[PDB]
Amino acid sequence: TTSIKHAMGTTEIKGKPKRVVTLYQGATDVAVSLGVKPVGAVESWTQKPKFEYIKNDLKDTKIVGQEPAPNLEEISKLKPDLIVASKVRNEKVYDQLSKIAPTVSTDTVFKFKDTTKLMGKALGKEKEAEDLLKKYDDKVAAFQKDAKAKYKDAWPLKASVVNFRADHTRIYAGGYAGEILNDLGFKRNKDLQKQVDNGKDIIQLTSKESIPLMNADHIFVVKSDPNAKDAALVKKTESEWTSSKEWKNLDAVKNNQVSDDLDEITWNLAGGYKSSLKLIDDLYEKLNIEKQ
Ligand SMILES: N[C@@H](CNC(=O)C[C@@](O)(CC(=O)NCCNC(=O)CCC(=O)C(=O)O)C(=O)O)C(=O)O
Ligand SMILES: [Fe+3]
Repeated sequence: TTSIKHAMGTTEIKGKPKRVVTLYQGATDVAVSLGVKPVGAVESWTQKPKFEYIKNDLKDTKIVGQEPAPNLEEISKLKPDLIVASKVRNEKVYDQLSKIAPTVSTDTVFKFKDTTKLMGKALGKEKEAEDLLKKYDDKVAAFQKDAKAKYKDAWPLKASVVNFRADHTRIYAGGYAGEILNDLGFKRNKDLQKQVDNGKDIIQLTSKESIPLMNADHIFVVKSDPNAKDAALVKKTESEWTSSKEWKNLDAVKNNQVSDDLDEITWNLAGGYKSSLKLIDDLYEKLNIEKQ
């Protein structure tokens, strides 16, 4: 018996759970990373039903529905002994989830270190979770060293992560990639940092007049809108926004310091442990930083 304090209250787990259902992408990733193949998982946001990078670790994992509204009947049918939920997706059905199986919840879906710690405790894989996080911390420390070596007096760089969607544009100031960049020592322009300090993670922008909020020494562009009915609309948004005088006046744009066509799965959708290491690898490549 283990008692866990989490985002939605306290949960008693009897035993070492062996049948876990993961209700957000990162939880699925973390379960696999901890050596526990979920019996059930929400479908992937793209490459449905299972992201290519992980699907061979999810063979026989049953799909329990879409992350915004998983199918409680399908979860029930799996006879899970642990459900991993989030307040952001599942707050309103948390009691219903708890009637099926002990359910633990993080606040959101993208804080993969919190997911890893919580799931480590819930699964009796605390030592495994610690080793995963040590590996990430090591990679972060090495990146900071290599970045300082390349950029010298210009380190730290300011970064922004700009996401073109079908009908608006976002800045992932925090969120999955924004928090990782923060770990890596990248900073934000003062106005963007003020948004973060005010508790904003993901900023939705509706006007090209807001483009200056994106200003940075380097800009990472992600084309992603999983639930758009028309994939072409993301490209239309990118075309319109990147064609504006505002975009052309950004520091990174002027200096040819924009990384375009980044993999949305690595940069946002997967949400998990494995992608964190991959994102850091991407940065060595896109920034031409010697792993020295
Ligand atoms: N967007 C759509 C489709 N999903 C995505 O594209 C991925 C993601 O949901 C991942 C994420 O990390 N969301 C942040 C969760 N925390 C919140 O505060 C709610 C924000 C939220 O999910 C939203 O406002 O869209 C994303 O939006 O990046 C949705 O959600 O069905
Ligand atoms: Fe979303």
